[PDB]
Amino acid sequence: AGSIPGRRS
Amino acid sequence: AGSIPGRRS
Amino acid sequence: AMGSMERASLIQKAKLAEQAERYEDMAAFMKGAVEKGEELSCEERNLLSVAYKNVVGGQRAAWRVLSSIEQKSNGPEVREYREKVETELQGVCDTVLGLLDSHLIKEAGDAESRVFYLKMKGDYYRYLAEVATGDDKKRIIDSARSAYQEAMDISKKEMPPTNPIRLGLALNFSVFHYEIANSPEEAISLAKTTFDEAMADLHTLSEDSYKDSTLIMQLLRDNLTLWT
Amino acid sequence: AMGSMERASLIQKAKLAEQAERYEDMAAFMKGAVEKGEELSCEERNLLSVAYKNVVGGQRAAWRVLSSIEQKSNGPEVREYREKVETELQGVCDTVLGLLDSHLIKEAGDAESRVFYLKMKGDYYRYLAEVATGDDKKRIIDSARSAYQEAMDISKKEMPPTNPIRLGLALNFSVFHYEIANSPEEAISLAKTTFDEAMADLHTLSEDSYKDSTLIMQLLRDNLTLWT
Ligand SMILES: *Cc1ccc(S(=O)(=O)N2CCC[C@@H]2C)cc1
Ligand SMILES: *Cc1ccc(S(=O)(=O)N2CCC[C@@H]2C)cc1
Ligand SMILES: [Cl-]
Ligand SMILES: [Cl-]
Ligand SMILES: [Mg+2]
Ligand SMILES: [Mg+2]
Repeated sequence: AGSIPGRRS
Repeated sequence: AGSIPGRRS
Repeated sequence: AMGSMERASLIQKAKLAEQAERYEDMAAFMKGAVEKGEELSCEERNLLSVAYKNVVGGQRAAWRVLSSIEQKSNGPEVREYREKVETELQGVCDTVLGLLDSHLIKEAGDAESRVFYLKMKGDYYRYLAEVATGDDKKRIIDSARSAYQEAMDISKKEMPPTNPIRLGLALNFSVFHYEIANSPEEAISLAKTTFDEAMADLHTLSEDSYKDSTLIMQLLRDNLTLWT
Repeated sequence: AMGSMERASLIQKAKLAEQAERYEDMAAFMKGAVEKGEELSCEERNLLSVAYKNVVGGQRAAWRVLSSIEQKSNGPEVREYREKVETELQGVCDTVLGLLDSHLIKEAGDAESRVFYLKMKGDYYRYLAEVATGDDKKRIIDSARSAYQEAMDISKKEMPPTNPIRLGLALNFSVFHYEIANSPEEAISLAKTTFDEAMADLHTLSEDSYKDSTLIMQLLRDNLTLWT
């Protein structure tokens, strides 16, 4: 399960 | 120019 | 440690450290900027969160490697080194939590800032819960839950269902339910309701806002696909 | 810092740190192991080199990002932060050089160990030369050259032309000629002669030794393709 990344990739 | 890596990949 | 450097110089150096992939430095610059005592702008809040998420993310990945080796082994070295990484991780989480408590949350009045900081508070207690086993593991889980719940209550009152902070909060709270709280049905229900309510509000968005909201909705869908 | 930990525990923890991609910890464990004062086995020498090459490699990548930003800009912040990363990089190189000088090289009598440590000495002076601009940049370049040359002289007398240490030494010395010493023709000549002499000795090798030697010969070829 993935949580949110901090930046648009 | 690449130098040597430390481990076989 | 950063008390003699100007706030604006700390912010500029945090941006350079991100570019150089020096996330420990980035976190130290942003800690110094928070400790100047002024509120953070939206971009500065993102710099603070990116820095610490990268530092703790690397610690978590290392802790998981070591914990797996330790579980397979069951001398003292693997446990000792897992404990060392664990203590370092806990220290970083305690540092971030301390910044939020002194005094970012109490000064955050707008919904966008208050929800962002309470989401961070939930996330860093969740990372503490991932390694907890002692007399306070239940209490750490409740602290994460309480922070996420307050953030959810404000977000549902004050932000549209496509707002990226609202979406990322819901994503991370659903991960908390699935991975920490042993509540997979609550995780699935939250992810589905969040996705559906965002879908119904996409028509209101510009092209750039659409791209941001649909990116997070895809993460919700990816989890639902893994969980169902 | 590691004086109270057993040598064998430092070695075991360096191996765990590599698995966890904790290269700063790995380097500190291997520094502690060297400082026990005993000679290093082949595998321990590789642990020491892997740890520091990863630490300095990340510093070099960050220094290059910052140096590029600084050159494009030409306030004090980009230069100040490039200088901070540069000083940290120099400190790591000085630490490794100090371990080699106190006392790994002087105790290394077998060709495999002595060549390996002198190659390391050339490499860490080369990393110092990459950032040098002052009164001693010429002197740092000569120190790298001298270490690589002594290693080359021993390797040509004592090791077959397919030996992986001999090949990696020649590869890195050729990079020194091309990138540091402004001697691209010497770099190309060394890479070509090394490749050709290894090719002619491949018939003597087992399958596993063949794989190791041909892997490095491909790196020599990749550089020759970039340089010609
Ligand atoms: C928790 C959180 C953090 C950042 C964002 S964002 O800045 O709007 N962003 C970054 C990548 C995904 C999303 C679009 C949202 C929530
Ligand atoms: C300088 C150097 C370092 C390591 C080696 S190796 O251990 O024999 N190895 C690792 C990858 C390439 C090569 C096969 C050789 C030279
Ligand atoms: Cl306020
Ligand atoms: Cl000896
Ligand atoms: Mg513990
Ligand atoms: Mg300098």
